[PDB]
Amino acid sequence: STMGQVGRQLAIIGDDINRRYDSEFQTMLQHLQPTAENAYEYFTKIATSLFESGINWGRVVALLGFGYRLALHVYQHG
Amino acid sequence: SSTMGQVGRQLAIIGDDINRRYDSEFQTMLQHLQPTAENAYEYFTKIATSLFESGINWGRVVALLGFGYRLALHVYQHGL
Ligand SMILES: CCCCCCCCCCCCO[C@@H]1O[C@H](CO)[C@@H](O[C@H]2O[C@H](CO)[C@@H](O)[C@H](O)[C@H]2O)[C@H](O)[C@H]1O
Repeated sequence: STMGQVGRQLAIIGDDINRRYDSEFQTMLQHLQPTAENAYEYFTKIATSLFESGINWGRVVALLGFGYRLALHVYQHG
Repeated sequence: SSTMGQVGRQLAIIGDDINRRYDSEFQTMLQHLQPTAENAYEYFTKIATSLFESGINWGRVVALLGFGYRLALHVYQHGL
């Protein structure tokens, strides 16, 4: 069925995205040193800088992915 | 200058790369599915089920999110 085939290709695309960019997200978080106190400020300034050069679905979902990593990073620390 | 600005521009490159790498695949996948207004939600739920049968990470979720956007826009524009 095309549904299962599409799901399986999305899985490989997802894992490709994970592998390609997760270490880059790690490094960005290292440089940012976010805290619970500054996470919202940082996320909105990052988004502002991102969208200053345009918007497409790729940029939106990259921001959401990074924002989830940012929240989780702050959670697991402080 | 500011680290937040630099991170925003690095996400701009990443997002443009994700757009470049997979948008044609999403379009082909939508051509093969032939989704309509009435079956798109059930198509999306079965695809998501098929996707997460092999696990979950943030890359998989954002791929699904971006595909869902393309699916919705496709159905929308093609009924017009
Ligand atoms: C607005 C709509 C929502 C937008 C939110 C963005 C998408 C949300 C992502 C949900 C992902 C949850 O899925 C979860 O992914 C993370 C990160 O990949 C995986 O976690 C793994 O990678 C992280 C990355 O830092 C490591 O720290 C961790 O030790 C490891 O387990 C989990 O195994 C998986 O359970």
